[PDB]
Amino acid sequence: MERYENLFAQLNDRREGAFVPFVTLGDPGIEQSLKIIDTLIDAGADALELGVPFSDPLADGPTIQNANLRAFAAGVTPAQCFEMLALIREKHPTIPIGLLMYANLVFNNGIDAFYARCEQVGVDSVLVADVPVEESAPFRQAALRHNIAPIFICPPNADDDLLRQVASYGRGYTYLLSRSGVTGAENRGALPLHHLIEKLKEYHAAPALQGFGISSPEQVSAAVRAGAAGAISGSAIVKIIEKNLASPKQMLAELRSFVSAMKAASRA
Amino acid sequence: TTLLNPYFGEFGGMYVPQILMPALNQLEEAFVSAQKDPEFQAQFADLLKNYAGRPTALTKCQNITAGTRTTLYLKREDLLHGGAHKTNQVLGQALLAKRMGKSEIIAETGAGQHGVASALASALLGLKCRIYMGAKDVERQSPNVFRMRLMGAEVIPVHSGSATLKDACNEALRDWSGSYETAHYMLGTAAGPHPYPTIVREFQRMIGEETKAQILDKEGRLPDAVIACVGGGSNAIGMFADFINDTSVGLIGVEPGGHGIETGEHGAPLKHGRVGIYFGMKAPMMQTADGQIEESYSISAGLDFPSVGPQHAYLNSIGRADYVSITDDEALEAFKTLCRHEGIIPALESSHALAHALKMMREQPEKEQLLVVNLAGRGDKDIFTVHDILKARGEI
Ligand SMILES: Cc1ncc(COP(=O)(O)O)c(/C=N/[C@@H](CO)C(=O)O)c1O
Ligand SMILES: O=P(O)(O)OCCNS(=O)(=O)c1ccc(OC(F)(F)F)cc1
Ligand SMILES: [Cl-]
Ligand SMILES: [Cl-]
Ligand SMILES: [Cl-]
Ligand SMILES: [Cl-]
Ligand SMILES: [Cs+]
Ligand SMILES: [Cs+]
Repeated sequence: MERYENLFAQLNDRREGAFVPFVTLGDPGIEQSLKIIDTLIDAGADALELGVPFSDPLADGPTIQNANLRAFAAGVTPAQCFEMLALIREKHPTIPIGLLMYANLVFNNGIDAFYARCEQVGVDSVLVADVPVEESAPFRQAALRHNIAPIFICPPNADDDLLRQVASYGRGYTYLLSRSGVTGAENRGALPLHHLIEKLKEYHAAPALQGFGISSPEQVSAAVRAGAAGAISGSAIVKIIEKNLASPKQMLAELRSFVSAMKAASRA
Repeated sequence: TTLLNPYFGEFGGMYVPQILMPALNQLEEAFVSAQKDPEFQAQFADLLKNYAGRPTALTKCQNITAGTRTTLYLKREDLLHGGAHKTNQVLGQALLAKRMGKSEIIAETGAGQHGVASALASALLGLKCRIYMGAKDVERQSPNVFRMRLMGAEVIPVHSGSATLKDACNEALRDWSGSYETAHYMLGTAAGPHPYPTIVREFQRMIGEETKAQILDKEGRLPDAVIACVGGGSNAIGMFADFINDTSVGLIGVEPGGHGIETGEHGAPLKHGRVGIYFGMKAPMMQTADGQIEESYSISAGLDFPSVGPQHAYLNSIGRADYVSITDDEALEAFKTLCRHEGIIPALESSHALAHALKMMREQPEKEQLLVVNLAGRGDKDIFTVHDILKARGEI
């Protein structure tokens, strides 16, 4: 988790928010994915959120459903994803790497073994999308034993008890969920989250990253202005992949300009 | 925090995205409240009796057991409005939706029976109903899809993943995660996150309750065993529940063995799968070595849920209930046998349960045993499938 602490300290010093893209590992192939991720970093990504392809991504809208399918079509397996992660970490020493997991992939070969492998490859955080704080204990325990930050969701309708729990148990960052629903750029959050951001700070929660529906520079700026430490964007990024499957060159070009613009917007 | 234990031993829980936890909590509270409310109970009883046609017959099958010491009764959920047990709990869940002020229904379906049940309950009770169904299932269940649409429901084909039931399950939860303030998710089996395994059980338990009173009246004693097929577990738990404390009564659940357990082409995760975490629960799963969720295969469309209710996994663990499998060919024989010997066309799903009872009888024909098979559905829907098999075998 210490990569996050160092990132946030450095960004604070530069009066900047974090811009954090999401992609599915191995979409649309392993090699292409590796190039995609290096492009995100080169263009100014502060951290990464990386999805492991899963058969049943039930917190994901169609854009990311399709990313999973494309990775499956390329034959991408969790083992291959661990190899990709080791290489990503080997290339980039300081960038925080968070995984977006579903419970079954974590549970599959043993929860402890999952997190141990994560530690071995240099992952910094794990968010398990279908595990609520209520069910989190064995995951968060295994994470911490292996120096992995457990990422908790703070939903827009959090009560005070949830805030305190997420504040106590979370590390790395707190995921500030924009809205109800599933991932997707075609739906923007409605509710101002200023109050939740304040309450998390009061309880010494890990710094907040707003995620879901973030597709524009103004939303990145808005997140920072509201007091969040930064913003995560997935579907908007994956759409550029989807749009440009037939042109890897144009894909990287468009990813670069998009990530460059979104990162620029994180400057307070 | 919840009012009730979300787990049955090691199995169950509430493995949904955080955003859905208030929905589950609200549902649990409304259920706990409804169960103490005589008005709710009266309205439920009214619908069950006067609309769905409860109580259902308990039929003694004399011809099929002739020459053995088996006595066999069938619990006739096939006679329920809709032609399967699925109708019972959709009426209760629709009342709960109304209790909570929800005006819209989301349901998943595979074979289409739960979709049809959701649609009819929604029509009767004035709820707007949308049903998710894997595109491959939509394609092969045209009749059920049309029935749903005749009853005013929206049927939404799901093209993601494997385009089958698990994919429809995902889509339903995705919708609910963004619509829970106005919509209730009417889950169609005794599985998924708490409180669904508990609610579905309690809204199906009249099957076993009636069976108990009916068998006592007819035979003067409890059954030696009650036998039910296990897709996700609703009809089985519905039959079992009232007998769980009657430890002399065997509880036997029958998973589909498909082409044979050894072929891997089956739908028997309780006995032959691997515990995983999916669709809101920790339960035995059909899954790859990599932890990707797999489909359940069976000749019978309705035994396609690729996991199993957590209460079944628990009852198995403690040895209170025993679970077995029946293959396609076994089920098909049982289907043919009931048609010819009793003039009842059984659902191919429940034909699995019947097949195991016939096995218990045939294997030990001098054993004195009183058995109840839960005939959870009628088989009108299956005659095209059966026709086509028999034709390919040159039986016709
Ligand atoms: C006639 C019949 N008998 C048994 C079962 C098995 O269901 P439980 O184990 O009793 O919950 C089903 C299931 N059908 C589901 C899934 O395809 C559905 O309709 O959507 C069924 O249609
Ligand atoms: O920009 P969008 O709308 O695609 O959203 C980004 C999604 N990528 S992610 O890994 O942050 C992410 C985070 C949480 C998710 O589900 C959960 F909230 F239930 F936990 C799913 C994906
Ligand atoms: Cl905001
Ligand atoms: Cl903290
Ligand atoms: Cl009765
Ligand atoms: Cl026996
Ligand atoms: Cs007999
Ligand atoms: Cs099954």
